[PDB]
Amino acid sequence: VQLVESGGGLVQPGGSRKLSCSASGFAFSSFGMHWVRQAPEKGLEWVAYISSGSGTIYYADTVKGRFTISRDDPKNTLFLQMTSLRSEDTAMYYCVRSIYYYGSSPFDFWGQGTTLTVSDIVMTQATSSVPVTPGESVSISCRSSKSLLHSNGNTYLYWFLQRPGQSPQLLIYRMSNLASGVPDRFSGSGSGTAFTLTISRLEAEDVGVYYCMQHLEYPLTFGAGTKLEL
Amino acid sequence: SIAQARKLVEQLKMEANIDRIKVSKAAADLMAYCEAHAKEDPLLTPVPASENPFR
Amino acid sequence: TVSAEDKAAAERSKMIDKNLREDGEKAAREVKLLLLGAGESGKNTIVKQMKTGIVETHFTFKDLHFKMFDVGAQRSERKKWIHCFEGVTAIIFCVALSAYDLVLAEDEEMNRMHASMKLFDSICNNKWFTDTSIILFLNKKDLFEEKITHSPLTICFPEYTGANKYDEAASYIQSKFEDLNKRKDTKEIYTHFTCSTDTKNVQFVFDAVTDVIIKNNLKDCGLF
Amino acid sequence: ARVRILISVVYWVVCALGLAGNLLVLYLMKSMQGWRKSSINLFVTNLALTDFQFVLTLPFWAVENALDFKWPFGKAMCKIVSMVTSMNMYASVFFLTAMSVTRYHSVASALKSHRSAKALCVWIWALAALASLPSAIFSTTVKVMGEELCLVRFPDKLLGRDRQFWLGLYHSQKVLLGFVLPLGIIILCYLLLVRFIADRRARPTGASARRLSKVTKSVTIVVLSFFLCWLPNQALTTWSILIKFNAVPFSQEYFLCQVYAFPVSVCLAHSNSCLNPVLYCLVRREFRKALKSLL
Amino acid sequence: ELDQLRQEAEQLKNQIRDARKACADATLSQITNNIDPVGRIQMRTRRTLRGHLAKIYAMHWGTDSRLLVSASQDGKLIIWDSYTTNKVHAIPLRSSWVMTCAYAPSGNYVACGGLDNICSIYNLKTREGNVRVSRELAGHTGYLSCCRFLDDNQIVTSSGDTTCALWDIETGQQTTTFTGHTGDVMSLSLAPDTRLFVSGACDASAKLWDVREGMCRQTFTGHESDINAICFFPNGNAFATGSDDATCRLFDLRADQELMTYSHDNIICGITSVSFSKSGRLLLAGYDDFNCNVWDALKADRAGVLAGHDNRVSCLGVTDDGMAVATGSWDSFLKIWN
Ligand SMILES: CCc1cc(O)cc2c(/C=N/NC(=N)NCCc3ccc(Cl)cc3)c[nH]c12
Repeated sequence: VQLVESGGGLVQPGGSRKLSCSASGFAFSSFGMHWVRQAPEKGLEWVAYISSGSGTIYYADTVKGRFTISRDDPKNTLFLQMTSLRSEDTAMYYCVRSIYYYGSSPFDFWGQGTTLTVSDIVMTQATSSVPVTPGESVSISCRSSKSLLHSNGNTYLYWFLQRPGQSPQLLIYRMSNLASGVPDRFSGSGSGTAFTLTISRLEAEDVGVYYCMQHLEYPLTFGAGTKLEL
Repeated sequence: SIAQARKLVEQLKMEANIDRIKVSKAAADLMAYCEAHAKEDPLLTPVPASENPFR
Repeated sequence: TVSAEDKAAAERSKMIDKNLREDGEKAAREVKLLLLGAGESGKNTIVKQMKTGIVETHFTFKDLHFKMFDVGAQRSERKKWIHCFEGVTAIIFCVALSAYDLVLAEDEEMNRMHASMKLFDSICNNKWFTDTSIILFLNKKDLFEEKITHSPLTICFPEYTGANKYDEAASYIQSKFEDLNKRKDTKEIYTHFTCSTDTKNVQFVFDAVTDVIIKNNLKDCGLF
Repeated sequence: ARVRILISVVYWVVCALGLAGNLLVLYLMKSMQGWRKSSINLFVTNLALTDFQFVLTLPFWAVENALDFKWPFGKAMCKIVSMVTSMNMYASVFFLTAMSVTRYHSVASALKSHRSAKALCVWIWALAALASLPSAIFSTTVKVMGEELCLVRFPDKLLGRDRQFWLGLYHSQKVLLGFVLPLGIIILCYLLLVRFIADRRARPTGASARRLSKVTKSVTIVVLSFFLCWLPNQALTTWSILIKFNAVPFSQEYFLCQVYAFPVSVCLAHSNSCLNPVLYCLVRREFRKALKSLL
Repeated sequence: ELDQLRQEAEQLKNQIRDARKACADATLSQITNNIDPVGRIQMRTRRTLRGHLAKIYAMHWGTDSRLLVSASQDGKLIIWDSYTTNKVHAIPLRSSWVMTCAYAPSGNYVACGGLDNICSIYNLKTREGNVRVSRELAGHTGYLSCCRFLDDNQIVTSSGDTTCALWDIETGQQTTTFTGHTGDVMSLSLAPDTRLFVSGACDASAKLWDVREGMCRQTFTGHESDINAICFFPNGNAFATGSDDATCRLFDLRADQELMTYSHDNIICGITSVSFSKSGRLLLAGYDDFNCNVWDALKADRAGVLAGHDNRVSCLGVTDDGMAVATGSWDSFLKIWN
């Protein structure tokens, strides 16, 4: 499974470019696709969404009227055509796949990333950084505004880790459910409004920035981002 | 048919040597299972409405 | 009242429903046949002419897609799986004409034609095939021609008048196989005599299944 | 004199029969959920509800004629009653012809199907509503001698109150679009079915001859049912048309027919609303099994 | 020793009959005739799982009592969501003559088979996103009638070759072959401890097998015709049978004889499915007369009738928590009854 994405670069202000994401390993024709961008210094923010058998397309309020998302399943490629690129669009764009059948793991695989240089439930991660040491238990806390619990028992919070020079990877899809290739030393525990992540033992790959994303409806706001440092 | 007959008689003689128990004790065991789990059987005893996932 | 993931699950379910109904529409347009026989009959010739369980055969003839479910490798009981074929357009039943005098070796001295007759009686009067037409093939008619002279039909049918003509013994065999049908006006049996060749058995099955399709459509419309 | 109560009793009996049969048909169709992906079943359901309403709008005319051609309540429930009657009698015949055309399509393209319906239903309904609109917008009931009538175009607004426009064509379009055209389409379709199945017939005994005899019996009983139910009333209506355009055989003929056969003709024409459900959803074995199971 | 072995066989059969007669001190409805016959329950339909286009032949619940798999003679195998009537997967089978299906206890694999004499195992949790067949088990000379997952890597299959078998899924091989039946084997049931399984066959007999040693432990008779369905009581000490003679029966292992016979004069149609409740009080038996008779186990009272289906009920199952019952019939419909 790999999602390599191309496009993006030095775009003149008030311009337009198309970002292309190519999928090879998996069955792209049966997965929803999210576009998630991340400013060079700021955190993550959701920028688009298309679904399998495209009938549900959702945009962020920031780029709603001037961005569009397009997919062509036969060639297994995801597209994003943006228009009138204002300067606040300088970010590293990521492609993330998802599926929503019962007991699925949405936001499981993320893409490589594309750089762009142009010249709602509130998620709060108050702690920007933490001095962490090898082989100790650490815990990350994330706060919400509206309750993420739903009448059907779900709790739509997603935990990611962004390694220094790497793309984010899913650790916890629900508030309490692990992922495929993730070590069992990560755990998740939340409540109506308060949410916490736990790591039993810090390792040589656990350093990075941790983020929390809501999925109650579709604003998909990410949090500020806790950055563990050793 | 000698081998088949030998296998059949061996199977029957293995059947014979079984330490059985009285039928009444067995029936008592099944009843004890029934009224030991009866309160948690939603098909037999209907579940309250705001606990049923099918309403 | 339900979350976004529930909405997307519903969308996936709707896509599955559309694919399922498309597949069903494709399947309901394709004609199904069940091949039965005595093994020694021309089941193999019939299947090879069209081109460890069910050997299901596909062929296309005049824009009708055909499926032929060649059971017979099943040594198990037919009563426990014959209802799964309830709904085939027609049953193709193959019996060898060169079996009245051919070795009485069904079990140990049973005439082959008698075995074929009881098999045909079982299939024709089965409760799953009350309205299922039967395409009866009377194969190996050439050996019938060059074996009537050597041996009379009285060994299998002593009630026969003794008229050992080719087109009287074959007619008698056909008549005795028709007479096993205990319920007419609800089932038609199409017997076939052309040659030991191709291009005609396939067309014969095509004609029989066209008649069955017309009858099914009339019954669906309620006229018949 | 004493026959008015008998005619009212006939109206009530046919109303009860239509209600019962159509409720049974609708319940059986609802139980057979999914419509079997067949065009004929949707048409049958539409026709069943149409003639259910057509036979439910009967007690109004029953009580109207029981008062010796008198309109009890002259209000918007003359607009509405005329609307429902003149829309149901059109949708009934139009779905009845839809039956014939869809049966012809199924039988002719039988093996072609092995190698829109809602749109047609709503088109039939829209044409029925368009044809019934005049009956509901130009009724204009008028008081005469202390008693009113749910009649049509009493005032002489334009081009004569008895000439072509303004009640010279209102119930001749009925003849030309509820009897003459539907019957022609139905007979053409069923003749084409008999012709199509005749080639296949030409073993014949028990397979072809018996099947063709059964098919011709069915496509004969259907057309005979329609023609016999809708012949007397449309014949009286065309007598009215011919006596209002040119002919004047009033003496002891038109008055007698209007006072004797018109309620009988109307109840016989409404009897189609109970003969259609049986012929189209009862004699079929698939619904027969469901009825037997639900009995 | 030509007929001496045979004579020893009949003498041993007579000895077993005498030993079985010695155990039955009294009938069941003489020691259970003091407790109330709880029932009179109709369980109206709550969900209707439409989507199939042919006869439904087998269904199996998931261990979460939320997902269930269904097999139908259209080359389809659907994992539903009984809570919201959603479809999670739709597997296109190579062979459309499926009349058994299974759901792995872990929820990762689904088994399938039928008149192809091959048990097909599907991977539901692949990374590529599509459900794909893992391995096609092929060692049987007759139609597969039942497959139940021993574990994530082991399966048990019953075939119409008078033989049940146990497989190692990773190697796809006969780990042990269970022979000893005279007619075709129609149904299986694995004990909760997963150490024994009963198999009812067309020879009007049902036997108990040990999965490890690979030999029969007990043999049960009493029916007049083919045994169609079988299932374990929740304790694993008893099991219920269902025959194409309009009669159900309940056998208990320690007594090694029948205890109760579920029959009536007005039922002449046989049985296609038998399942037990959470406490094992309800013997839900799918009969051939278009309905599922909810029997009482401790007595023979027909507590309830699930008359929803308009064609023959082929499969029914009870959730692991006993919340729902899902009957499937030849009308291409699944109904969740609560
Ligand atoms: C069977 C379908 C059908 C067609 C039709 O043209 C009239 C009627 C009908 C009659 N109700 N009275 C109304 N609607 N206006 C009455 C129009 C009228 C009739 C005769 C005379 Cl002398 C004066 C005025 C009940 N069923 C009908």
